[PDB]
Amino acid sequence: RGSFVEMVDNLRGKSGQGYYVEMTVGSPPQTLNILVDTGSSNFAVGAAPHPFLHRYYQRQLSSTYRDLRKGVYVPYTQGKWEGELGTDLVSIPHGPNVTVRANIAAITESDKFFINGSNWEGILGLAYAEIARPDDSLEPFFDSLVKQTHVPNLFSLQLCGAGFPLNQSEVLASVGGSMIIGGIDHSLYTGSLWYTPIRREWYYEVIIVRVEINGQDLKMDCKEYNYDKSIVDSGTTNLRLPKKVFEAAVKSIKAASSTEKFPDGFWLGEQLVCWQAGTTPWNIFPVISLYLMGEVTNQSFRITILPQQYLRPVEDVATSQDDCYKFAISQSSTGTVMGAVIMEGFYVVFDRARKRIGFAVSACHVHDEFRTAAVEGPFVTLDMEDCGYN
Ligand SMILES: NC1=N[C@]23CC[C@H](NC(=O)c4cccc(Cl)c4)C[C@]2(COC3)CS1
Repeated sequence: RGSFVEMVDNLRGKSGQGYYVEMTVGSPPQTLNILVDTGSSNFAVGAAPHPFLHRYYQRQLSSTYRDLRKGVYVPYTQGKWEGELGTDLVSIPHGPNVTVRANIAAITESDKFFINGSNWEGILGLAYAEIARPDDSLEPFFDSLVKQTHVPNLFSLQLCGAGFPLNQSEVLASVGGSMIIGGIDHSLYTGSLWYTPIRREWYYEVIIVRVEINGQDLKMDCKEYNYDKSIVDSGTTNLRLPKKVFEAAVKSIKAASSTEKFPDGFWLGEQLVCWQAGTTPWNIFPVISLYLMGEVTNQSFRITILPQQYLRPVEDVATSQDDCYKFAISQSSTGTVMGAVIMEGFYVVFDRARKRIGFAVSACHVHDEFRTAAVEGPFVTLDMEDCGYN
């Protein structure tokens, strides 16, 4: 049974632009669409006009606005946002029937943060205080929610990729998945949930202990897979891999798919590839299995993803009925990132109460008649703590 009907189907969006949930801030409530981001820890919202914002938080119109008189500045490689800290009353309409007082970073300045046509106006950083800006004293939203209400200390995400391009109108009309706040809805997955420990509460950090490409062991020292960390991050599009792991994986994926040659720009994640309508040769691309540390000593399990996850549907550069995709695995210098395209294969349970992440096959994962995504175990795996980087 699915016991959280109120929250089922409360997300919209897609891997390329982000998945978002409706929220309200202030009194009277101001509605905003908010990116669900398990890879950061600030609740931050557009609070001033911007060419790509249809709306923003107007603090002067909220009677419950409190000014913390403190700035916050978040630079990343792509750009930056700067804002002003305060608190206000916050609700999630398609969420628990509660209102909480939470920290809000009112974004007043930004560079390449807001995206034309994303339909979101802010970000909900769902990770832990250690990585909150400006410092760990700024309580994240979910911590406030748990402290102030009886909502259990757990949330779960089903991100639903369509398997094909969605135009502006279609993405607004389409269900993009579910964020279940405070529980696990059994309608959103098939088979069993398998849990991996949260290694440390900052990012949602996990430990990968083995990688296979079509059953073939990538055969790297498992420390390489988690160098310098491995995280689950709904606010990143791609599966990102440490440089050396990326190089090994791409070599192996190229070898498995070698009946067709793709240009270097494709493997660099820059250039799309297209096939005649309906003829995408899924079967020539390999499955990718990531083995994760289990909860039991010396036990692991695996999650298996299809090319229908790691090839991201995109519309053609020019007018055609071709089916086109970008390669959604890319290189990282900050560790492995299990981004939205991986998360689309699975129902992911962020069990903060029990310091563990659950994976099950998603009821909305894209597949074909011959292969499905999988979550399978157990496997006997020795010395898994050695796979963690220090
Ligand atoms: N986890 C992350 N959080 C941040 C906030 C979210 C931001 N992501 C996006 O704009 C975005 C765009 C398209 C698709 C998707 Cl899925 C996400 C990237 C960063 C920037 O700052 C924190 C870094 S990485």
